Amino acid sequence: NLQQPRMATERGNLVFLTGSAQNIEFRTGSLGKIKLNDEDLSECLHQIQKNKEDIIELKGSAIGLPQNISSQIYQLNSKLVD
Amino acid sequence: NLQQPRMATERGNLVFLTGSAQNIEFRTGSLGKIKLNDEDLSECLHQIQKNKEDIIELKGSAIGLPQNISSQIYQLNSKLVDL
Amino acid sequence: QQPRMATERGNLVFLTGSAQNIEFRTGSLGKIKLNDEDLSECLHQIQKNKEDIIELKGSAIGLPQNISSQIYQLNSKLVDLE
Amino acid sequence: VSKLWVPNTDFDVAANWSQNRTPCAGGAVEFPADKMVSVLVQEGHAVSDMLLPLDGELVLASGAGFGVSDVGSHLDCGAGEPAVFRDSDRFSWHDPHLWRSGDEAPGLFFVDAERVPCRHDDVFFPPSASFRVGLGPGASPVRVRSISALGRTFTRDEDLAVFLASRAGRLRFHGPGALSVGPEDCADPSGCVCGNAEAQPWICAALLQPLGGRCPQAACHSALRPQGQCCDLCGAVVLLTHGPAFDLERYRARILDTFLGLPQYHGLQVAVSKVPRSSRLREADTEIQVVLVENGPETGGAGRLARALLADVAENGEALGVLEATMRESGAHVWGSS
Repeated sequence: NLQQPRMATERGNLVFLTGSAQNIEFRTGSLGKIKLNDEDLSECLHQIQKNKEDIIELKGSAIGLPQNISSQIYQLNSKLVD
Repeated sequence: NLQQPRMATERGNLVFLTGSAQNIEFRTGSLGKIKLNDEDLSECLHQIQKNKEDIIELKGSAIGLPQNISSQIYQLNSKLVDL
Repeated sequence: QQPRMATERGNLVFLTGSAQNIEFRTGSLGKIKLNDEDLSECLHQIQKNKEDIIELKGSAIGLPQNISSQIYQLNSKLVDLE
Repeated sequence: VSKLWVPNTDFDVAANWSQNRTPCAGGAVEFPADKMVSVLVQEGHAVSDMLLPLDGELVLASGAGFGVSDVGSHLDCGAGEPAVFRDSDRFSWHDPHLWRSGDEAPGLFFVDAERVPCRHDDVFFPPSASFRVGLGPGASPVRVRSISALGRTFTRDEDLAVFLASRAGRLRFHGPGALSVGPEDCADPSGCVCGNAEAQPWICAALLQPLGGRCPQAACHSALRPQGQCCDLCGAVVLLTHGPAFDLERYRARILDTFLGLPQYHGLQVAVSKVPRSSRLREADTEIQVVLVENGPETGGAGRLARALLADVAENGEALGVLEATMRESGAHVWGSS
């Protein structure tokens, strides 16, 4: 009752298909790379993590504080004009 | 043949070649995953979208900052001196 | 050491040798789709996030020494006035 | 003495597809879902749809490729009833015609029980092709000297059991029979028995499986059934009582080079090996069995060569190491329906 993995032509495109809970994995040796037009995918996907960490730093800087520096200054400009 | 989507080998390497204006597509089931060596695709895409949304709010906050902030601090203490 | 398209319990694994690569190559308008997601669009979005973060850091430079402490001279003199 | 595996699970081999129909450009392909198999691909194939095995692998050698189905030179293959891969469990280790011997020579043949690997044989599965072999039910543990596969040569049972249990081994070896290796050499100049006497019922069942398991009758009265042969044949059998000086390899070359090269012995085939001195069910002794077969419409060439072998023993038996030499022969050739 397991669905067979399938390779088919579909609207002129080469298509690979697996079943309900079956994976499609790309696995190279310890010294191999996965590339899309000479660009290493592992370095692009690692950039997701670097982007995640830099956003954490930026969230802790003057930008990000869930009440902005603009908000606080707005409050005292408010109270002193008042 | 050689101009349309195909999968071939090249000195031990596995090569997927789409050609012009055609695709090579990999689809899994509702509960399947796609693995790029040790990386999970859906897990990567979720973090990309989260990074994108966080950048949007950080960008809007940086633009919303006044360009006067340092002048505003001296402004605030020239009135505290007045007080 | 030859490339193979291996299956286990319906899972599809494109397996490559120790020092071999899995290389996606596209032509003009050609696309690689992973569960209906354009792989090239995802790599560009990572790059755009990388560049938007670089500029956000530049806009974080030039901000006051650290406004966090200058927050507790606001309310310090609010308490004075009251 | 090397035994080589003949069949394969290659993609680009018409016999491996259901009723010998190889997939055509732009057509559908189906591997049976539950069949575990490793398939070697070496050529390009335009495919409209291909169902892969649930557990298996397509190996992509140099030249291998899978492309989409166009319509230009695809119209032929069209919508014509997918190519299905034949049962890849159909190859039996005990099938004599699935093995090729490295000792094969003109005028020489081997009895059926000695066509499958013997105890002191080196087994080779050619890496140039993917394969799958089954060790049949019962089929007391096959034990050979070494097994070569995937570029490795297994001489220790510890290494072999590791590989056979691994996924690479289970893609290629199946069945309840046990497989083992032992690096011993024969070292007896008079030869060694093949050791497949207990497995002969399974060897003959595999050989006769295309014929419903029944031997076809030989075209002669009083047909002979030599030791290790499954069915009756027409010809002669010479039994030598070997002395401690008998050189089985030299004596076999003597028949091939001295006798078969003679004009009166043209078109004859010989089988020389040490066999048990008995089909006795209980641990019997050994003999040198020479099987002489004449193919074609000839005289008693087999009986004449058999007598020339006894005469050569009566003249040079001491120097050849033969103590005694007997013979028996089949009867008259039948020309009708047996």
